[PDB]
Amino acid sequence: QVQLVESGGGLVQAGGSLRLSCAASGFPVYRDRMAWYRQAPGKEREWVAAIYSAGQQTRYADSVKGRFTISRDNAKNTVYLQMNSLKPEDTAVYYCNVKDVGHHYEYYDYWGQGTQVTVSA
Amino acid sequence: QVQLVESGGGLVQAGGSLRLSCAASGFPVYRDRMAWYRQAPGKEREWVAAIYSAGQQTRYADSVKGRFTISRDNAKNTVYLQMNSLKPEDTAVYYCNVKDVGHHYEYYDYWGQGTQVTVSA
Amino acid sequence: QCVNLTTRTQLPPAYTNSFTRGVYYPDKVFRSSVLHSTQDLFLPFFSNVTWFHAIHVSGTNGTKRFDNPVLPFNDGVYFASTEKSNIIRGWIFGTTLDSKTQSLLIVNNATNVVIKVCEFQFCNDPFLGVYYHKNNKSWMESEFRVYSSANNCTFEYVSQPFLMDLEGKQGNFKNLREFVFKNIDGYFKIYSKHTPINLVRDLPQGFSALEPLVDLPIGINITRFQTLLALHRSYLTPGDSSSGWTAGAAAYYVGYLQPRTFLLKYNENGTITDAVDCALDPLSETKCTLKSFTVEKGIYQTSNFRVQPTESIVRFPNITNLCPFGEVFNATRF
Amino acid sequence: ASVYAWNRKRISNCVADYSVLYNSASFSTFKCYGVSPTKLNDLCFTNVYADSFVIRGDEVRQIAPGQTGKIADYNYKLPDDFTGCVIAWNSNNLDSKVGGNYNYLYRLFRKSNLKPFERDISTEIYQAGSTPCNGVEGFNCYFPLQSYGFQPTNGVGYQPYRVVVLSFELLHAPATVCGPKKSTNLVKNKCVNFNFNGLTGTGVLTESNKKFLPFQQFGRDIADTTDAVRDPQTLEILDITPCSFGGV
Ligand SMILES: *[C@@H]1O[C@H](CO)[C@@H](O[C@@H]2O[C@H](CO)[C@@H](O)[C@H](O)[C@H]2NC(C)=O)[C@H](O)[C@H]1NC(C)=O
Ligand SMILES: *[C@@H]1O[C@H](CO)[C@@H](O[C@@H]2O[C@H](CO)[C@@H](O)[C@H](O)[C@H]2NC(C)=O)[C@H](O)[C@H]1NC(C)=O
Ligand SMILES: *[C@@H]1O[C@H](CO)[C@@H](O[C@@H]2O[C@H](CO)[C@@H](O)[C@H](O)[C@H]2NC(C)=O)[C@H](O)[C@H]1NC(C)=O
Ligand SMILES: *[C@@H]1O[C@H](CO)[C@@H](O)[C@H](O)[C@H]1NC(C)=O
Ligand SMILES: *[C@@H]1O[C@H](CO)[C@@H](O)[C@H](O)[C@H]1NC(C)=O
Ligand SMILES: *[C@@H]1O[C@H](CO)[C@@H](O)[C@H](O)[C@H]1NC(C)=O
Ligand SMILES: *[C@@H]1O[C@H](CO)[C@@H](O)[C@H](O)[C@H]1NC(C)=O
Repeated sequence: QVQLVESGGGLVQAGGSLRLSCAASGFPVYRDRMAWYRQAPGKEREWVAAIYSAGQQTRYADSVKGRFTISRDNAKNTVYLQMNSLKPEDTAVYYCNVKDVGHHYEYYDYWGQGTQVTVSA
Repeated sequence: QVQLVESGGGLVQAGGSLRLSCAASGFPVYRDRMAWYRQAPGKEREWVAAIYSAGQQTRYADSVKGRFTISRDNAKNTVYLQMNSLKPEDTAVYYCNVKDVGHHYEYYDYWGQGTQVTVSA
Repeated sequence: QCVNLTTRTQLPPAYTNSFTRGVYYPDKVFRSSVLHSTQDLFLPFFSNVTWFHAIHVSGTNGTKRFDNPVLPFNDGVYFASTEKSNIIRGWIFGTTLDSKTQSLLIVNNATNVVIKVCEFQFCNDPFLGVYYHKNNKSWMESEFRVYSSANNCTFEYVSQPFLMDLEGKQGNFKNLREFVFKNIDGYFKIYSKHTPINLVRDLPQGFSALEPLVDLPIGINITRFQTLLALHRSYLTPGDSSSGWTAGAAAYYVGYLQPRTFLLKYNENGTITDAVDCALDPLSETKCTLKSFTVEKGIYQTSNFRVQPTESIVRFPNITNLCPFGEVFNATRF
Repeated sequence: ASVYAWNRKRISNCVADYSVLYNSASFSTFKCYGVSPTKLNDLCFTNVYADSFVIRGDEVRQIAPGQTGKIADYNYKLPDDFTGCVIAWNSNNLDSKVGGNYNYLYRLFRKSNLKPFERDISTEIYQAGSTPCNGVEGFNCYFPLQSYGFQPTNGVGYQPYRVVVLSFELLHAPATVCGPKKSTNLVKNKCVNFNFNGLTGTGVLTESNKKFLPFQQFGRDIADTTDAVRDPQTLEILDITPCSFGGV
């Protein structure tokens, strides 16, 4: 089967370095696309970051360039997300997302539990 | 928060009448299921009474049919439990109980403190 | 709720000539000054249709003609009512005539023509009865004994509002309403025509095409039907509801359609002024072959005559050879 | 009504506008399976079953073919080959009341998986153990109906969502519900492509001195060639002529 677990997050002072680890078991991370989504109450669903093994390697939003970094490790089958130079508006829940295809043409957007990140200024 | 209180009970003579009141604040009593249990000293737990907002209006134990009634009031948010023709088997602790479902398919039962009823012949 | 009316008399059915009535527009298409030949369901020309009456003959033990029998739908019905007081008030269509199967119900409540598609619980004597309140001359619905309840409605239609008179009138017939009901490709099609007439008896010899009225895309199965009449109860007929009632003088004719080929003439206005039934007689065969209403003097080959086979006979020689089944079946030891 | 008593409506013989629903963007989920979402406006359906109910947020994804869960298995079963669409929208700002909204209830357990489009009229108590409950609760006896904790301060995953499932069924019956039709301003005295009531062609449209009957739509001359047609929205009878052509 497919198991996804998130580690990291919490409450931090602005300007520090934070680590988020999305570990996947049952399948290597090396696939089409691993996405990272940031959700706060009061707004619709919006895509934040993505990493691809084909075509363009990484894609980020225009207002997040130079701020959020992503990487992957096939040796231990994990995705790393590094947060640097945080702003207080980043307090929200983070999810690592993958897409899978079913036998009857269905498509599943597998998410994880998510991690709560709070920035204090 | 959510808090429930049971009022009534005590020491009473045989053949009298009793009227217990279950008052719950933080959530309406008009819900899936409202439960009432009896606990005897050194005896096992057993279902006694239940009221539902769908299907059957009320459900009672087989040993208390015909001499025992229960009603609810959503305006003042209180459940009245009226009983007549007291029997020695009624000397026990009454519990008012609710059940709720979580976000992760987890079910939590809020149990009441209960009230002691003693019958003297 | 359903009440079985009694005191009905048994009379053998009556038959009358349909002449050249029963021509409706076969499509939406406008045609001008042409002769169009089309094959479709029709009433044959000069065919005998069945007759039903609505009358109360006076006298002791007098005959009271009040005919509401159940008749099969077949594959299309022509209903021609000659009326003076609007006795027919709708139709019912179905197969089992119960809540087990869906049914069609058209009723005129003197305000609108309402069509309902429901599993109605049809009575064994469905009808309508309106009590005549002579004290203040008030008209109001009193009894509908057509369905006990409406369950799982599927289609509802309402016509334009109107006001139809219900009190019985005297004099000769003046209203002639012709209707054609067809069930093709899941469509229930109703064509209608209203005509004032100046006659005392029988049906007029004039030719009048029937304009389309409504089409219903329901895709249900219909096998039988029954007409519906509105009766009146008054002090002049003492008794209970089963006997204390009267019916105004009216009549109607029922015929059945079938696949026939017709040649229709469209004038410049697009009105079908004349029609010819191809299979009626050899002269009509000639007219259809020539695609013309006027035939010139001479000889014309119309069709081909061939005697159909009567029976099938299979003849085979005597049975001489069989597989050696006695070795296998009728054996002593295995 | 309750989700286990989802309100079912039969829809036939009308114009169903899905452009406004698609472009409203007020629905969190709009997922049509078995049909092309852009083609609902261009296709007709025999009957529509509208199943309206209220669930919580995380149960929305269970309304899909091949899904497993409480709602899909015990409340509302969808076939693996389901042909229809699901529209789910949040109603937190509309279904928020002091103390929480517990009016809606959902079936928690059932003896067996529900058949597709099956309505339950029996409220039998789930039998967990060997001793049947028989309408009496106790040990190995849990009520199959459970409340919703629609608290105002709860997360979006637990927030109430109103879900309407429109199932498009076609049988050996004519199509009744139809999508909206686009009407374009007519042009005269020009060799143009025309499409009247699905009858397509090319020609030149001009005024006609002919007189249609009130119910007639279009007329064809001999040899089965349409020579006139009544433009709707003006009810104007127009003659039609083939575009001018010849040899060189
Ligand atoms: C069906 O028609 C019959 C007319 O005789 C009525 O009900 C019948 O009544 C007889 C005699 O009482 C009994 O055999 C049954 O009650 C009915 N017959 C059958 C075969 O069931 C009545 O007019 C109609 N029934 C209803 C329910 O309206
Ligand atoms: C209810 O009807 C309205 C009328 O058009 C629909 O339109 C929206 O209504 C809400 C208020 O209910 C407004 O806030 C929106 O601005 C309206 N427009 C859009 C595009 O959403 C509405 O969609 C219908 N349904 C609901 C659930 O309100
Ligand atoms: C079609 O709907 C529109 C509603 O805007 C109407 O069209 C008008 O029809 C009248 C004749 O009934 C014309 O005089 C107008 O020029 C049309 N356009 C307008 C008013 O903008 C009308 O309700 C419908 N058309 C028909 C023929 O019934
Ligand atoms: C109509 O009925 C009469 C008597 O039953 C019969 O003689 C006549 O031929 C019938 N009509 C036709 C067209 O046969
Ligand atoms: C006529 O009399 C009847 C008596 O039953 C009454 O019900 C009805 O309302 C009266 N009509 C009018 C218009 O008053
Ligand atoms: C209509 O509903 C009734 C129950 O009221 C039942 O016959 C069945 O569910 C439906 N009939 C059909 C779909 O033919
Ligand atoms: C047919 O049309 C012509 C001209 O349009 C008209 O003179 C004639 O009266 C019409 N015939 C009718 C209305 O029966």
